Amino acid sequence: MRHRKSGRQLNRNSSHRQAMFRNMAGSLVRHEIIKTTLPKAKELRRVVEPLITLAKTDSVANRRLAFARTRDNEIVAKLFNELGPRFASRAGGYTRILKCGFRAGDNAPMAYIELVDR
Amino acid sequence: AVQQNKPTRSKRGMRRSHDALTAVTSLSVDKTSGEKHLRHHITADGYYRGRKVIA
Amino acid sequence: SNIIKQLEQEQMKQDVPSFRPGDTVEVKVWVVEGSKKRLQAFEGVVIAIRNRGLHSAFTVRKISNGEGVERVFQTHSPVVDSISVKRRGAVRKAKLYYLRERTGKAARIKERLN
Amino acid sequence: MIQEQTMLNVADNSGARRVMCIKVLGGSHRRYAGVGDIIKITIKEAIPRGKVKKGDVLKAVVVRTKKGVRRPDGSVIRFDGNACVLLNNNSEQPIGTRIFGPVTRELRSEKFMKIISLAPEVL
Amino acid sequence: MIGLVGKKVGMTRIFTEDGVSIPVTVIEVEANRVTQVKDLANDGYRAIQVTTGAKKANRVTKPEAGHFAKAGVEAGRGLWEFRLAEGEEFTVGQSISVELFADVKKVDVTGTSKGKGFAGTVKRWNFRTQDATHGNSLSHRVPGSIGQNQTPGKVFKGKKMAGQMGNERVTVQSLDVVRVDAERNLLLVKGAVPGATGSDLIVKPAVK
RNA sequence: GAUGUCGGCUCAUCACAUCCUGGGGCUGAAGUAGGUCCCAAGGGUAUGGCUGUUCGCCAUUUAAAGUGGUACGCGAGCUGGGUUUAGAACGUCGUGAGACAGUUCGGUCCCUAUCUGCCGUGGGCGCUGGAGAACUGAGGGGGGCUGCUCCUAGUACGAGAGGACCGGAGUGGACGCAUCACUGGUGUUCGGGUUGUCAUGCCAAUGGCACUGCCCGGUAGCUAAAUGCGGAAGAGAUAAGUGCUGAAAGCAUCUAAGCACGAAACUUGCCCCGAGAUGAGUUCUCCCUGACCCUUUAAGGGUCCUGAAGGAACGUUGAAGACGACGACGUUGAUAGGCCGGGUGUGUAAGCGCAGCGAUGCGUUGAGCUAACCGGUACUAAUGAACCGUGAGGCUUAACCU
RNA sequence: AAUUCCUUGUCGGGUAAGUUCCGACCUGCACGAAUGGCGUAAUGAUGGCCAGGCUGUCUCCACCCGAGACUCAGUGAAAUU
RNA sequence: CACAGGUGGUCAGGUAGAGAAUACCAAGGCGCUUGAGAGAACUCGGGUGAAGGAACUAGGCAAAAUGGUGCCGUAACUUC
RNA sequence: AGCCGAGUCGGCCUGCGCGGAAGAU
Ligand SMILES: *C(=O)[C@H](CCSC)NC=O
Repeated sequence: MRHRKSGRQLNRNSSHRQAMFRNMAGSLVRHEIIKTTLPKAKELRRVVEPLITLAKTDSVANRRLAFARTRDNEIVAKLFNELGPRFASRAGGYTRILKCGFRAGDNAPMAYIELVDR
Repeated sequence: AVQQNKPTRSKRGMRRSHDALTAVTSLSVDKTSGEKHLRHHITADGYYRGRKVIA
Repeated sequence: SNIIKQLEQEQMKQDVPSFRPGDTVEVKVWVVEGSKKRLQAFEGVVIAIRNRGLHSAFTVRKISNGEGVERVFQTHSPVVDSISVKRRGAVRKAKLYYLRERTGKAARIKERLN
Repeated sequence: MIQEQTMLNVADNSGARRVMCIKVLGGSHRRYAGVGDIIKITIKEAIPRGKVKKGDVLKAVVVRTKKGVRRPDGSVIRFDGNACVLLNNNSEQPIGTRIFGPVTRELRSEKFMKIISLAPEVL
Repeated sequence: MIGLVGKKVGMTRIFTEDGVSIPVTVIEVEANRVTQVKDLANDGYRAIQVTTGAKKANRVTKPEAGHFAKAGVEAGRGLWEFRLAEGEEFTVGQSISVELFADVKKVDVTGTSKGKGFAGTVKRWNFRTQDATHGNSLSHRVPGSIGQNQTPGKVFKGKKMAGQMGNERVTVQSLDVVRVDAERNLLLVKGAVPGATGSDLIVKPAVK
């Protein structure tokens, strides 16, 4: 049974899950639109949106927390200099998912995910 | 565990009576370009619900 | 649930003093022996607290007549008449289960006086 | 929660130090004994010149347990060990003359009033 | 006698002045509205049908709406039925409230239980496990033997095996009525009842 | 041209020559407690020491620890202690190779389920115009055990010692169903301590690897050791048995004609499934009211106009779930994620200042962080359409309206 | 008794309870002196028996982290008859 | 068989360490030639467990437990 | 026979029925 539970396993273990989602958050912030599998896109919202919420207040402590959760100074600088001010007056919902077709190699369903003001 | 008698072609068909595929009911037409697409999916040129999304 | 919250807030006490793990407390409870009622005292160290609204509880440990005893009290029961704080302690943790293996001088607790 | 092979301490001055449970009395297929129940025991360790010897078979009643007792409002009382008091195999009355340590109000019956009266504290 | 339809809210406790704690289940009972009366001449038995709750208009199909409009009552979330005894009468459009249980002492409650899915024999029928060591070979939770030899040469009907467990209708009998509150539409009973938070319940006076 | 043979474990089903509980007749039956026979198969019917043991003896329990059949039930379900291969030794027999229902130490247990059977869960068509709901009950399954204390009463009975029937009330053992308010377990998705080493330029601060590195606490969910409830009372027809009235047979006789009692067995009363019950049942509501042609003239084939009630498909999903199935919702919107406030857990963050030679301590500060929970809020995603389903529903006879 | 059929011989010790174990008796079915007899410190992945510590071996099983089993796309066997 | 097997000689960096043991790295070399989802019974490999502690079993089979350096101290018996 | 008026006692041979009669899907 899995009554009332939250989270996706994705046929991995916890360390691998954490590392992969770190990398993917970095890529989304860098490029502003990426292509991936639908379940992965649905999981990525819960990791990326809280970082943007954190970046609306600028302080040394918040910068250090973002560094702990990303490990990339370029990503930290973009978050605190461009994306917080852009989204200052919006209450959630910074991303958007669009379904595209199926993958040729293995028939996986696919989607684009992007920031809402690209 | 293995059979004792050889099964018949009639039985083969009876078992396969549940294997037929299903076709998509209908497609959708975009309001700006006029292309056909799967419902809730983008088109092959990059439209969705009237707006160009991908270049 | 608003309905259950309302049903629960009409049974709660409003006199409960404030205390922390590591303090010394005394609790007075009702005892019935036949047709008589009286109060009995239980004094000792607080090792655990459960903050759950009408369902709150706390646990007290003492050494009595050469034996160790523990009691788990439900905070809002009318069996409990009064709670009083006799000493204040200085600790770091929220639970103090490691005291079950200590005796005597090794079981002492420093005073806070904040 | 006392079952067969459990070892217990002794809370009276009859001479025994350690005892072992060999049967839970009552009904058929009964599993556990708690505070207030009567069990059958054998003696494993006794002091030199007491009233009982090592190897005897007797009855006893349980007075403290590590699992504890519940109360009508939901409270608990727990102790650090398991202890009992020795009884006579025919009359079911105490053998000793003194009681050591606290006991509980579960014993307040017409059968164990001597224990209640001799105890140093009833919780 | 007739009963009522309600909804499971949750579980709590009541403290008494002597220092006793009574665990309780809280049931919300709004007004039940009569939709149809069935008699001996036209149907062959004696009963009433009731509704309760509310439902959005664009989810009500035309057949259902016509049935409601015949009785002259607002739409609810379902329809239920109760059998009548000698000397009991009701009329269409009438309202029945939780003050019906003012003097009843014990009730029976009926609901749908939580669903566990596909289950093994250890959890479904309380079978005993075999040895975890001493040379056991891949047979730790398996069922064991299921029959005899050439006589009879088959498996008997009704054998206990693994399968779906839960998600069915259950009744629990003879629960004390602890409180009846009519200004807030509440009924408090002692003990646990089947179902999950938010499910439907049927409450009747006790048969034994 | 192969039907695996003792004992144990798991899981069972039937008989009655009845171990316990239920109902009776006789007693060399005063009471308590016993002996013997008749009726009755609903439910129930031990844990250990020794030995490969089935048995058996012994210790301590129980209302009681029944007797037999089912390939001496059960190895394509498990074990391998014993019997029954090849090594080695003792006693005994033989000149010897060797041998002994005599001992002793060691010694490979294979198979992915086609057909029947059994436990669960779907697709098709039928039930006579189509559709959405609520039911009746032919039939089937589950359940059915019992201890101790108190009153009646120290009464009936008895020289005394002892000590009841009948009828009431309470508290337990074993078993079954449900649930998470309380007591607790788990909680590699929440917080903290700390050993070795590598990196982010360096101080300070952080992250990766070593079984989650090793540990200390713990939210939601699941859950027992936790806490609610159950076995009935009533009714019908009876078994062994006990009777009323009454002849055949002027008396007597429970029976031949008539009438009355009588048990956990039978049929109901309690709980669950149930119209594929092809004998395919009933009740309430909703929808469809156009023109032509041909022919072998009929429950006939075709053309134009028309497309209802409702359903299915797709999307956001659930305390529902292997997949199907079942439930909620789709801008006239709280279905999921995010966002705002709270609660819960851990336990006084970073930066700065002060004291001290320093490790560290104190203030700002019950601080910072906080998953699955509670109450709210259209920021993001749930698109207009298209698809399936039709156009008033056969024949004969009867009774009523015209 | 690595030897004893009768046999779980009889007596003592250890356990609440010991056909195995340890010490003795002698009625040796069928021990016995280089196909050696009786003893012996140290050594042994050797046979038998008892204790302390320790535990999911067990009363009686509960939850969790991973790999298959289940669903979609590509390839694609076997014994038997 | 593009097979979890077998096959002699030489070279020997850093931190901690008795060490060519073990952990983390350098130079250098690799992610093992089917994938994507879901989060049932049962099987495989592991982590934790209230109260009891061999009651299991032919048998403590398997698991759990002990574990370093310096110093104090150590019995019957003996071929010393 | 029981407490007055036509039958009543018990042996023999033979036809057909009755008890003696408990088992495992
Ligand atoms: C007799 O000794 C036994 C009979 C075998 S019958 C299948 N064989 C032992 O090897």
